[PDB]
Amino acid sequence: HHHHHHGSELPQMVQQLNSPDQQELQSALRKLSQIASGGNEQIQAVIDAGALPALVQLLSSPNEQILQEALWTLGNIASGGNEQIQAVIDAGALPALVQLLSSPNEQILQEALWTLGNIASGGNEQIQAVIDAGALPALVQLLSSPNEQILQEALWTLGNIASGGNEQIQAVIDAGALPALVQLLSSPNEQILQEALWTLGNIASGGNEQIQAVIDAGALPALVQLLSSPNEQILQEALWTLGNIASGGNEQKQAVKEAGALEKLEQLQSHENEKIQKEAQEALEKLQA
Ligand SMILES: [Ca+2]
Ligand SMILES: [Ca+2]
Ligand SMILES: [Ca+2]
Ligand SMILES: [Ca+2]
Repeated sequence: HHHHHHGSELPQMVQQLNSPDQQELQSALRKLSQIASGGNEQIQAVIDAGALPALVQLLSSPNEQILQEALWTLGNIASGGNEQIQAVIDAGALPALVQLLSSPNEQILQEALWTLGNIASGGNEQIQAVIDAGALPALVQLLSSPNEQILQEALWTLGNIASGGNEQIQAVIDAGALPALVQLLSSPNEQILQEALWTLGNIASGGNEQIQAVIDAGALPALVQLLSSPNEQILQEALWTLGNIASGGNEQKQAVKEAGALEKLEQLQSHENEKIQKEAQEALEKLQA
């Protein structure tokens, strides 16, 4: 695409977000979307022309075509810099997004989850905003969803929250994530297993309190069993997750040994796949530190 020195064209587009001509409205919405799918400089032009408050307000539209595109514009803006994410938060996006997590329209629901995930990919300030807006309860509930597509989205958003500081991880734990995540570890669906492990491993990246909650919820037997998975990605993920657990205190280390991990970690050091050899030796190092 093409360079454009954004002048009064943008502000006029933002104003047409109010147009009673839904054709003119949609047209402007699409152009704002396209611009926000560019780099940070383009994203910044959209923010600086005042688009955010009107986009956020469109999240209460009863017109799904408008709503879905505004959500998409917001999600793109939130895929930029932390200060861009923070502009979306300041404009009031979070409560409207959290509301949408109860939508029975799976397209809107996915898009809200996606937008939330992008906001939660920012710094700990952005993550804390998501927690404070009350997103956790809905996210945790979606862990029991029979909808694999919604489930993966929810898992990615929770995983993002769980990659923050220890208190942010602890909020995820306090909202009850762990039992549903532990149960996912018995899924026959390896794609789900991979996604659940990404999220659980982040939780296990916390401090000893957070690690002990993982052990308390029953994670270890399921993890240890996945060290025999024939899928090598899963095998990698479970090593990574166990290593994180292993890096805690003596109490945490002892739990890992009691669950039988030590012997498995040792054999996997010789695995054919180098990525596994490396994850295994690094998990063993953590345990044995
Ligand atoms: Ca409608
Ligand atoms: Ca539906
Ligand atoms: Ca299904
Ligand atoms: Ca399977």
